[PDB]
Amino acid sequence: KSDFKFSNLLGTVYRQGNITFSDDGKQLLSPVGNRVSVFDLINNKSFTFEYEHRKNIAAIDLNKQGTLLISIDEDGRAILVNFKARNVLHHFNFKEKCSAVKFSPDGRLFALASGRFLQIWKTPDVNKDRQFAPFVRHRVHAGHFQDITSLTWSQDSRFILTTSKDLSAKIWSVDSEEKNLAATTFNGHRDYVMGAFFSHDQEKIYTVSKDGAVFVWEFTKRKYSWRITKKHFFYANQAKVKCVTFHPATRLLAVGFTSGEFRLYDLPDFTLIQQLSMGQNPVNTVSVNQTGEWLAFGSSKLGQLLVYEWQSESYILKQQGHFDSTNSLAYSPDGSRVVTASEDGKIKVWDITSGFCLATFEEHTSSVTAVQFAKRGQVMFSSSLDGTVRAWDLIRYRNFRTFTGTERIQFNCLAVDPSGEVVCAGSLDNFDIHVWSVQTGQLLDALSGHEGPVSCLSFSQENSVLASASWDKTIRIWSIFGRSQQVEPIEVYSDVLALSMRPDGKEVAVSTLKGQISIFNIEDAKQVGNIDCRKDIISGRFNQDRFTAKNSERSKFFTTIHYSFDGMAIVAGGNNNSICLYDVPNEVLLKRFIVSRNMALNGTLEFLNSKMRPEVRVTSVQFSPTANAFAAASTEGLLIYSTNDTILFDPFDLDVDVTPHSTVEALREKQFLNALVMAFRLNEEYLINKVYEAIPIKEIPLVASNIPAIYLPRILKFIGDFAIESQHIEFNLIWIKALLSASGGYINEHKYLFSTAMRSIQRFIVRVAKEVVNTTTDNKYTYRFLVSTDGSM
Amino acid sequence: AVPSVQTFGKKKSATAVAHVKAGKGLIKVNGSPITLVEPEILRFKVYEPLLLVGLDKFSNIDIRVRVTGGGHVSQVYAIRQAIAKGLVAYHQKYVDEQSKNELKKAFTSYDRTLLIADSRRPEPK
Amino acid sequence: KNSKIFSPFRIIGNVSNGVPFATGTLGSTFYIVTCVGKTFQIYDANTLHLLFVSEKETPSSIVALSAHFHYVYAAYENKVGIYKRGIEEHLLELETDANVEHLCIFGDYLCASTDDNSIFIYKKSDPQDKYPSEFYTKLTVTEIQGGEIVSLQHLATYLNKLTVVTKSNVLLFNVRTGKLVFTSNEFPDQITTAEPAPVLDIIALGTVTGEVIMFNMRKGKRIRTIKIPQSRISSLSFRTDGSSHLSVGTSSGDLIFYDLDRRSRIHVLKNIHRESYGGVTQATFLNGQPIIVTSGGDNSLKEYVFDPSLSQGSGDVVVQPPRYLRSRGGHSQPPSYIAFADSQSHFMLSASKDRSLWSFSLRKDAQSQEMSQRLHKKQDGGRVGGSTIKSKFPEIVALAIENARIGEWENIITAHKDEKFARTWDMRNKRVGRWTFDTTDDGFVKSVAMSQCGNFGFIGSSNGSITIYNMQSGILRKKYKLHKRAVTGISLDGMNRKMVSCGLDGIVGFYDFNKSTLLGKLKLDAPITAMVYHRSSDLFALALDDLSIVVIDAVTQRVVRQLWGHSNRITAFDFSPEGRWIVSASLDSTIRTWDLPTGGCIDGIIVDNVATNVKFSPNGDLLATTHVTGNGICIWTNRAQFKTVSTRTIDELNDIDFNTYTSLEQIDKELLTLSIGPRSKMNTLLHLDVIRKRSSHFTKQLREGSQSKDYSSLLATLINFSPAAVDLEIRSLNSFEPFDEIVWFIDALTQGLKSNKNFELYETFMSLLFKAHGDVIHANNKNQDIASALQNWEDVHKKEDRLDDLVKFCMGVAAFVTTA
Amino acid sequence: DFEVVEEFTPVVLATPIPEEVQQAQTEIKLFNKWSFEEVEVKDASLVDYVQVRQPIFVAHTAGRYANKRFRKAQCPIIERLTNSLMMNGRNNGKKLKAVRIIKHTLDIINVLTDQNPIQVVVDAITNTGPREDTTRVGGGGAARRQAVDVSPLRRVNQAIALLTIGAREAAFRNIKTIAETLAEELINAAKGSSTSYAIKKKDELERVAKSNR
Amino acid sequence: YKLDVLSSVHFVPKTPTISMEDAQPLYMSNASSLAPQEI
RNA sequence: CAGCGAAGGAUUUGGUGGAUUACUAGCUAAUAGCAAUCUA
Repeated sequence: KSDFKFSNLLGTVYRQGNITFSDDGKQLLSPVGNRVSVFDLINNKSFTFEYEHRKNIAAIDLNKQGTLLISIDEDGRAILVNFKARNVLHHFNFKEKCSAVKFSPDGRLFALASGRFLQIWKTPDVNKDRQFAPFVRHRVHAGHFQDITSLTWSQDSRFILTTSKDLSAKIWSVDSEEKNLAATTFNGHRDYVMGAFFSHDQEKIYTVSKDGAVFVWEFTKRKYSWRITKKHFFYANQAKVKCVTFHPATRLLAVGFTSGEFRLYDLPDFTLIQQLSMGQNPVNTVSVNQTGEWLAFGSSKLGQLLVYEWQSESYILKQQGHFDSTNSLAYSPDGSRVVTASEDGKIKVWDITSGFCLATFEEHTSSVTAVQFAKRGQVMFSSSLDGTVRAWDLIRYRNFRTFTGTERIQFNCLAVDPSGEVVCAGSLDNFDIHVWSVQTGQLLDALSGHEGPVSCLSFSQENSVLASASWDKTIRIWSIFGRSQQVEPIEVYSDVLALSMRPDGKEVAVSTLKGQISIFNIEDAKQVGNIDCRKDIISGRFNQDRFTAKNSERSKFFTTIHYSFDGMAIVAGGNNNSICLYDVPNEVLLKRFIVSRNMALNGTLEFLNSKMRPEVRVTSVQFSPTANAFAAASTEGLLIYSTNDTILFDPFDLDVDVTPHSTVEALREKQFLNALVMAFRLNEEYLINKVYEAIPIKEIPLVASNIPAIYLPRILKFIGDFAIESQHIEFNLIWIKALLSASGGYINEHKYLFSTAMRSIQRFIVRVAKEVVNTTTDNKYTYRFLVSTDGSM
Repeated sequence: AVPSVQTFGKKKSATAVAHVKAGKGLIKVNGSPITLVEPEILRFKVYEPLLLVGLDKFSNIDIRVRVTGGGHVSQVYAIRQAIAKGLVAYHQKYVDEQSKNELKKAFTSYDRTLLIADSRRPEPK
Repeated sequence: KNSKIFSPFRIIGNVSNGVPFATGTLGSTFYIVTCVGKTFQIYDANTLHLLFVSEKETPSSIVALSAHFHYVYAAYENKVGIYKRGIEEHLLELETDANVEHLCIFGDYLCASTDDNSIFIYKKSDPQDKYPSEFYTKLTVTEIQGGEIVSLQHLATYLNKLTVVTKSNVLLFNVRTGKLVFTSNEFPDQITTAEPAPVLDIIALGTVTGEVIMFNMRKGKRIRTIKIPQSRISSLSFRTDGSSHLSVGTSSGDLIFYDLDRRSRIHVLKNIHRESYGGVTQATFLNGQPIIVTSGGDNSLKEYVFDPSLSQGSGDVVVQPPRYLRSRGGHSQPPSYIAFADSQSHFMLSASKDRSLWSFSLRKDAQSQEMSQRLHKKQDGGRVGGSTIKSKFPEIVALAIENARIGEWENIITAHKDEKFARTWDMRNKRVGRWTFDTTDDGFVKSVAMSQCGNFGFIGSSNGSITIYNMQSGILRKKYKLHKRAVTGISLDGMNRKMVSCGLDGIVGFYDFNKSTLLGKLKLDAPITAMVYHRSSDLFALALDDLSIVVIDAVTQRVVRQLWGHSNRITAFDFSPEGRWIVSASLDSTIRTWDLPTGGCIDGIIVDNVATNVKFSPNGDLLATTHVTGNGICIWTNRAQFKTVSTRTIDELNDIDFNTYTSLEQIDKELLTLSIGPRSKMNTLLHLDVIRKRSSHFTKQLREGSQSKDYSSLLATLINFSPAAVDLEIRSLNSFEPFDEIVWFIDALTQGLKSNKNFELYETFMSLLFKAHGDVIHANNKNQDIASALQNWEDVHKKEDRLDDLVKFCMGVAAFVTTA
Repeated sequence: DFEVVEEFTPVVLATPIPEEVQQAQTEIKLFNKWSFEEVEVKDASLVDYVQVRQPIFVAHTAGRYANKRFRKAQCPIIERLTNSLMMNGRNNGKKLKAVRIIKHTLDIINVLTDQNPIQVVVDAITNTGPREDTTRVGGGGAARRQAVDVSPLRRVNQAIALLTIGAREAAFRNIKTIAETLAEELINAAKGSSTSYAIKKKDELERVAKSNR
Repeated sequence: YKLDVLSSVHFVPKTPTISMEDAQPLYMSNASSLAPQEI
C-alpha cells in the first residue's frame, strides 16, 4: 500500500546541461533540473533517476560501455551513478564550476574542466565494491589562463583537446612519454573558443569560436609546426555560436547559435548541409549519435528538446516542457496519459511510459487553471483566467465548445457531470457558480449562496450532487437535478481550499487553511472525521524572508487533496515541499514525500546556511485510476510516485510450510490451485508469474473458479500489470474471461475494491488487444474484396 | 502570569465567555457552581462536555463562564459550547495535541454543535 | 570470512588511538596524520577536516608513522609503507622478523628501528626521486653501547648522521659510513621521549622520572634541566614564533608550558586527556604558529592556541594562558548502542560505555557532534535534584528514534543501565529533552519504543508493565499490565492500531491500541530477548533463548518462520529495509543473513570481534555493526544493491535462486502470441507515412525458402529489421510478369502465422502487402498461383476470430461488471 | 489476566459533583436512568428509522432535522415522541413541558411494568405503525379505495402521531393527565393489547386495506 | 505579461527552412481527424 | 509558608570554536617543480 517510490518525472524534457546519447544510441540522457531523465526512443519508454543533486546539474557523461554515469552540478558536486543498477556509487565534490566532463573512448579515464584546470581522473570499476575514495587522480594540467569551455578526447584515448575563454586551445597527451607530441597551443580567435575537435585521422584540428570562425589547423610547413590552413566564417551577424559538436567519422560539424538557428556543415570543405531553426531562444546544447545520424538539440529557456535526423529531414522528437508553470493535471480514465494545464496558456497530453507529449492545445489566451476528463476519455474540459471554460474532443483534437459567463470573470476551478450534460465552474472573484449545459452551449444557471470566492468544485460520481467549497469557511451541497434546487450548507472552522469527493459519493474531504483535512458525510451533513496535518508539513525557509520556517504561515496547509480509488487514502500537497498521504479510517500519516532537495528552488531548506527564486510547490495531486501511483504537479515537473511489487517482501498469511520451494513442488506435482494460492501467500511477483504461466489452458476455469475471494484483487491487478506489456495475449484473455465468468458477481458487488484492477484490465483489452483485432479484421475484409470482385483492365 | 484561555459559546442571543486556566478543578457558571444551572432539566446538556470526556480532564483546570443574553435554553446551549471549545483550546495550547484532537473527535462524534454553532440564516427559496 | 552480501567500507567515529601522530607541512598549511588501528587519517590542521583515509587496511596495527611533504611512512608488523594521498606507493620489507617500531626520514635516508635494537637504513636510488626505496646498510645498538632504542631522530645540520636515543644513552651514528661517531655519558633515569629543539644541535630528552634534559649534542653536555616531580613525560614540543616556550606532555594527561628564557612556568592544562587511556600521547606545536595540536589515546585530537599578550608594552612577561580551539573526537570506549537517525542514511546515533551519546555523520566527519546532556528547567519551577559535580548519565541500554515530529518536541527515547526511568532527547537541537518517563513499578527500563505518529513513547519495565507516555507533554497516558517478568520488546503498527509486546517469560502479547483491549497472546518455547518490528510488512522477529529467531506476523498472530543455526546467544538482529532479509549477529563471533522468504541462511561472516549491534540503513545502502573492541562503528555496504545475490543456502531453478522468472516465449502452440518487442511497432508499420509527414539478403532468403519450403530464416529476418527496412523490402517485390516473389511472401506469411508467434507483425506484413501492391493482386485476380496462395492464407487466417470473440466477451462483460 | 490502568489518581474536583452525575461518565442514560444499550428494535424494516444507537441525556437535542428528506429518521425516537407531544394550539413551543412529561411517563412506565421504558416505547412504535393502507384512486372522484403498502418512515410518523393524539384524547377530560394516559397508551401499545387507540386505529387501517385490496 | 508578472506571487520565467514546429498537437498518427459530418 | 531541593539557584550578555550541501591536501610560469627560493 503505502510503499511508494519515485518512479518518473513527466514534463520538462530538458532544463540545463548537455544531452548525451547512449553508445548504441537508443536512449538519450537529458538533464532535467537536478534529476536526470533517460528516454528510450526505440523501446518506447522512459525513466528518471531517483537520486537528486542539490543544485541544477550542468554536466553529464556516461562511458560507452553504458555501465556508469557521472553528473556534475553547477558548483561542482559530482555524483557517480551505476547506470544499470540505478544506484549512486560516489559523491565527489570538485571545488568549482565544472564546464564539461567526458569519459575516454576506452572508458578507463575521465577528464573534466574545473575552472582553468583540466583534470583527468581514472574511472573506478563497476564490478568493484564501493570504497571510501574510488577515484584515483591521474593528473591536473594548468596551461589556460581563463576558464576552460570544452573537452574533446581523441579517437584513441591518447590526446585531449581543450578550449578556453582565454582565446586559445591546447592539446595535452594523456601520458608523460608523449608530452612532445602534444605541447602546442592554438591562438588566433577573436572570442571564446567554443570547440576544438580532431578529424577522423587525427591530422587536422578544427577550432570553432564564439564570434563565428572555424579554423583548420594542419601539421604542415609554410619544419612542420601546426599552421592554420583555412579560416571559414559563419557570417551570422547578430547571433553568435552557443554550442558546437563534431562527428569526425561523417565529417559533420553541428553548430547552434543564440538565435535558435542551427547550421550543420561538412567540415573540411565547409559546405552548408543544412540550416534551420529550433525557435527564437538560443540553442544551449548540441549532441550527436555515435553513428552520427541523430542530432539532439536543447534550448534551455523554453525547456525544449529536439532530436533530429539530418539525412531524412525529419524530427524524431519535438518535446518542450514547462518549468514552474503548471496549474493542474488530470489522469486519463485509463492511467496511460496525464493532461497538464499550464500557466503559459496551454494543454499538454503526456504519455506516462514514454515520457513525451502527444498533443498540445493552445486556444486559451491566459493561464489554464483546471483540466478534467469526461465521457470516459473522449472529452476534456479546461477553464482559464481569460474568462472561458472550453471543451476538447480527444479524437478529432478540436475545441468544439466554449462557455463564457455574462460578467467577465476569470475561472479558477471546474467540475463536470458524470453523465456529461452539464459543466460547472467557479471563480475567485464572483461568489457564484456557473452552470452550463454541454449539449447546447447556454448558461443553464448561476448558483448563488456563497459569501466568499468559490475555491473548489466537484460532482459526486455516483448520485450526481454538486459540492462546492469556498473561502467563507463553508462547504455547500447542491442538489441540481430534478425539481429540488436544494442547498445544504455545512460550515467548517476556517476557509476551504481543495474539496475532494469519494468515489462512491458518500463523503467529501475538504482541506482547510487551519491545516486540517475534514471528512463529512454528504447525506447526513455531519463530520465523519478529520486529520490534523499542519505538523507533518515541511515548510522551508525562503531566502528573502526574515522569519523562521517554524513561525512561518506560508505553507502549513494543503491546497490540493485527492482520494484514492478504493476510497481509503488521501494524497495531499500544497505550497510546501512535502506531499503527504493518509488513510482516512485511522486518520494517520502513511507517508510523507520530500518533493525537492534542489537548493536552487526557494522553499526547500528549513535552515539556511548562516555563512525571485522559483519557490517549490505542488499545485495538483491525483491518484492513478489503474495502477497504484500518484502524480504531483510540482515546479520541477509531474512527479510520478509508484509502488512496485518486485521488491518489499510483504506476505499474506503464510505459514512455515509456505515457501518458494514448496510452491514449485506443488507446481511440479501439478496441484495448480495450491501452487497459485501459495504464490499469493508469498506475494512474490516472480513466483506468481511462474505459476501463472505454468497452469495449462485445459484447467484455467477450474482454478479461476476455485480462487478464494481474498486473492481476487491480487490476481486481477497482477493480470493487469502483466498483460499491458506481456506478449501472451490469448493466455491473458483466457484468464480474464475465466475470472470474469467465474467470479464476476463478487466484483460487481464489491466495485471499489476492484475499481483499479478492472480499469487496468480494460486498459489491456482496448489498447493492445483491440488494436490487434482491428488489424486482423481489416485484413479479412481486404482479402474478401481483393478476391471477390472484378479487376480486369 | 498563569496559562489561561478564553472561548465563546453562542446560541440565538445568549453569549457565554469561558476562561479556562490551570487550577484545582472548579467549574463555575456566573459565580455559582455548574450544579446550579437552571432550568434543571437541561443541566445534563450543560454536563455533557464533562461526562463525554471524563472528569479527569477537569481535575487539573478551573473554568469560569459568564453568560449574558438569551433565554434559558439558549443560555444552556451557550454554556455547553463555551465549556467544550474551551477545554479543546486549553488542551491545544498547554497539553498535547493528541489529547486536543481526541477531545475534538469525541465532541464531534457526539455533536459538532458543541464546537461550531449554526449561525447565519434563512434560505431565500 | 569473506562475504557475498556486505563488503567492508569504513570504520567511522575514530580519530586517534594513542599512536603518536605525525604532522606534515604542504607549503604553508599543515596536515595531521593520526593512526586509527590499521588505517591512518589525514586531517587539515587549519580546520581539522578529514582529507584522506588510507586505502587498504594494513595486515596488522600501524605502530609508527611519520610524514614528510607529500608522503606518509607507516610502520606496521615488519615493513614500512610509503603512502601518498592514501594510496600506497611503496612497501619496504625489512629482512628481519623483528617488529619495526621507530623511524625517521632525513635526506635520501629512511631509518627504521626494530625492537631487537637493530636499525635499517634505506637509501634513495638517485637524489631526484621521491622516497627512499633501496636497502643500504644495517646498524646495531648492542648492550654495551646502549639500552633499548626509545627514539630515533635527526637533529638538523648534521650531515648524514642520526641521533639514536636509547633508554640510558644518546648515540650518534654516521649512516653513510655505518659508524658510531659519538656515544654520550649515561643518564641516571630512563629517558622516554626526545624532540629536537629549533636551537642548533640541541635535543630535548624526557625521562621516566620527572625531568626534561636539554642535551647539547655537539658539546656532549646538558644545557639545562627542568624538574616536574612524580610525572612521567610523554611529549615534548617547542614554540618557534619568536617566543621560546617548551610544552611538555605528562602521562597523567597534563600539558605544562615553560618559558625557557625567563625560566618560569607559564601555565598547566590539567586533564587535557584521560590518564587511563594514556595521557597526552603526542603534543606538537605547528611551527611558526602559536597553536599546538595534542592527541590522546581516548580517541581525541585537540588544538590549543595562544592569544597575543594583553599588556601592550611588556608582553613577554604577561603571557596569556592557552585557550581551546577546534577539536575532533569520538567515543573513548566501545559503543553500546546504535541507531540510524533518518531515512537518508546521513546521521546515526551512537551510545557508548563512556556514557556519551554521539551523533556521527556518514557523509562528512566534521558534522559528528556529541548530543549534549545539559538539562532543561523544571516545568513547575521547583529544584532538580542530583549531584553538584555533574557526571554523565548511566550507559545506554536501548534507544528509539522516530523523527516524524522532529524539531516539534522530543524525538529520541532512551533507556539507561540500572535506572528506573527513560530519558528523552531532541535530535534537532542535539540535546536532552524535558521528560524522563518513569516505569511506576520500581523496575528498571528493559525496553523502549515510540510510535511513528511521534506522539507516544512506550516504556517496558523489568517488572512486566508497559507504560505509554505522550512525547509532547511528558505525562502518563496508559499502562498495560500483561507480563509478570521483564518486558524486553515493545513495538507498534505503522497505523498506531495494534501493538505487540514480548517479555522474557516467553509470551508475545498482541493488543489493540486505540481500544485498550488485547487481541491475543501467544506463548513461545523460550524467553524472548529482543524484538524487531518490520513495520511495512508487519512482521516482527524475536531472538529466543533457544538460539532461534522466530519470525511472526502481527496480523494473524502465527509463527511464520523459525531460523535455526546460531551456536550462542544472539546479540542483535535487524530487518532489511525491504523486509526480505534479516541479519543477525551472535556470540559465536558470527553474522548471518537469512532470506525469510525461503527461510534459509544466505551468507555468514566469521568476524574476530563479536558483533554486539547490527543495524540496516532505512534505505538499502549500508549495514552498521558494532563490535566488542574498537571505539568506532564498522560500516558495510551490501553488494546486492548493485548486483543480485543468490538465495541459496550456505553451510560450514537458478532463476528461482535469483528471484527472477524470465517469461517463456509462448506457452502453447495453439495460443496466439505477440512479438517480444515494443507494442508500438505495429502502429509504426501501419502508419509510418503519416507519422513522418507529421515529423539482396531478403530476396535471396525468400528464394531459398521457396526452394526448401521453409521460410523460418526469412521470417526471422523480417521480425529482425526496422520499419523503414520492412516497408522498403515489401514495396519492392517484383509484381510484374510471373508473380513469384509476391506469392512466396504470401505463403511465407502463411507459414508464419501457422506458428502462432509474432502474429501481429505477420498481420501488419499482410496489410503492408495489400497496401503496397494489392492493386496488382486485384488486377490478376483469378491467377492460379496467387489465388491459391491467398486461399491457403485465408485457410489459416480464418481461425483468428478466437481473439475476436475473446476480446468481445472480455470487453462486454468487463463493462457490464464495472458499471452495472 | 490483563488489565489496563488509564487513570492514575482518584479524580476529585473542587466543585462537588453529585455521585450519580459522576457515575454518568461510564454510560449515557436518558435522564440518567434509562440505558440505551440492549434496546433493540424487535421489528426489522423499522431499524434505520427508529434511532436508538446514539444515547442522549435529555430529549432536547436542538439539532436541525427538517431540511433534508429522511433526516428525521435519525432524530432519536424519544425526541420525536416529545416533539409530537408538543402540538396543538394550547401547547405549541412548550418543549420543556413536553420533556418533563416524557420524563414522568417513562418513570411511571417503569414503575408499572418493571422493564426498560425505552424498550417499551420502541415496541410501542413498532407495534403501532400500520403496515398497509388505502389511497383513494380517483377516477374523477369515484369513491373506491385501493390498498397500497406504506413506507417505514410513514409507519414511524403515523405511529408517533397515533400514540400521542391517543394520549391526548384519553386525557381529554378524565382524572388522568397526559403523562399517565401516555404511559397507559405506551404500555398497551407495547404489548399489543387492542385496548389502545393507536393499535385499534392500526387494525382498522390494515383491515380496510385487506377489504378493498 | 509585464503587468501580471508584477501583479503576482509566484515566479513567471521571461530565414531557414523551418522553425521545426516544436509545439504541435493532433498527433497519435492522425491524418483524417475530421468528423464524418464535417466531411 | 507547604512542596521541590547532593560542597548553591535564577536571569541577562560579550567573545571564540564546531555544524548549518556529500570529507581526494598548500603554492606556481603545472605532464612537473617548490614548500629554506626562483635567479646567474
